[PDB]
Amino acid sequence: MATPSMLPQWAYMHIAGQDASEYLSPGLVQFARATDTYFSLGNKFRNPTV
Amino acid sequence: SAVTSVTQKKFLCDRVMWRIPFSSNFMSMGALTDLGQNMLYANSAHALDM
Amino acid sequence: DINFSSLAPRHGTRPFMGTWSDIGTS
Amino acid sequence: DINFSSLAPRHGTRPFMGTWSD
Amino acid sequence: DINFSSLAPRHGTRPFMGTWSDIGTS
Amino acid sequence: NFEVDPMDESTLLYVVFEVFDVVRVHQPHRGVIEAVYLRTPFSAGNATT
Amino acid sequence: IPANATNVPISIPSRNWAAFRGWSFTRLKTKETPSLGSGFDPYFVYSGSI
Repeated sequence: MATPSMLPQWAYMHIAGQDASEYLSPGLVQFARATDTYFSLGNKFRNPTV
Repeated sequence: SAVTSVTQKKFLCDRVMWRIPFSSNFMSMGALTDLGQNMLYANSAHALDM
Repeated sequence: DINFSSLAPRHGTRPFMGTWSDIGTS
Repeated sequence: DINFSSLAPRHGTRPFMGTWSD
Repeated sequence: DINFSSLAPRHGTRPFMGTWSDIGTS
Repeated sequence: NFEVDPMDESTLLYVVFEVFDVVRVHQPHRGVIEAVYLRTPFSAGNATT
Repeated sequence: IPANATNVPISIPSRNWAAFRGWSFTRLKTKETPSLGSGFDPYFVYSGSI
C-alpha cells in the first residue's frame, strides 16, 4: 500500500492530467457556458495545474 | 435522611492481557489473519505508531 | 498558492445576435 | 477441548457459486 | 503616453492538459 | 529540527504538510451516491483496507 | 513543545512524498487549542480567540 496506486490515479482524481474542458462530455460543456450568466457549473470539476 | 450522593464505578481485570486482533471484523477465523496475508499481497514497509 | 485551481470549464460565452439568449446542449 | 486461534473455515463465500458478467 | 511606459514583448501562455506552464519555446 | 524561543507556558508546534485532498463524488442512479477520497503524500487507507 | 524548551525534535517515518507541496508552521499554546476528536474536552478552560 504505497506508490503503485498514487501515480496512475493522479489522472483519475484530477491532480494531474487533462482539465475540465477536455474531460467533461461535450454536451455538458455546451450547457455549462449557456447557463453560466444565471446558474453556474463553475468551481465543481477541478482543473489540474502542473 | 440520606445525604446527597454521586455514583462512582470501576472494573477490575486480573490475569488478563488486553487483546486487539489484526482483522477488519475483529474475529478469529484462523491463526494467520486475513489482514496478515493481505500484507503479503501488498509488499510494502510501514511504521507503526501506538 | 494555497489550493485553488478548482475552477470552471475553460469555455468562452456562447455567440448571439442581440447580446443574449439560451441554447443549452446545442 | 476447543479454544481460540483455531476456528478455521478455510472456504470463502460467493464467487464459487457461478456468476458471469454483462 | 504622457510619461513613458511602453514596453513588453510578452503575452504569456500555458499549454493544455491542465494549465501547464512553460512550452519551452516552439 | 526547529529552534524556538523559551515560553514560560506549554506550547504546541503546528506543522502542516501540504497535500492534495481530493473529495470526488458520483451518482450513478437516483438516490445513490458514491465517493472516493484520495490524498497523495499523506493518506488514509495506506496500511489497512 | 515542553515549557521553557528551545527545540522541537520532529521526525516523520518513511513515507512516499509523491505529489507533496510545501509545509507551513505556526506556534500555538496548549491551553488555547482544544482537542478535536472528543465530544467534550473537560480540561479546555479557555474561550478567547482559538
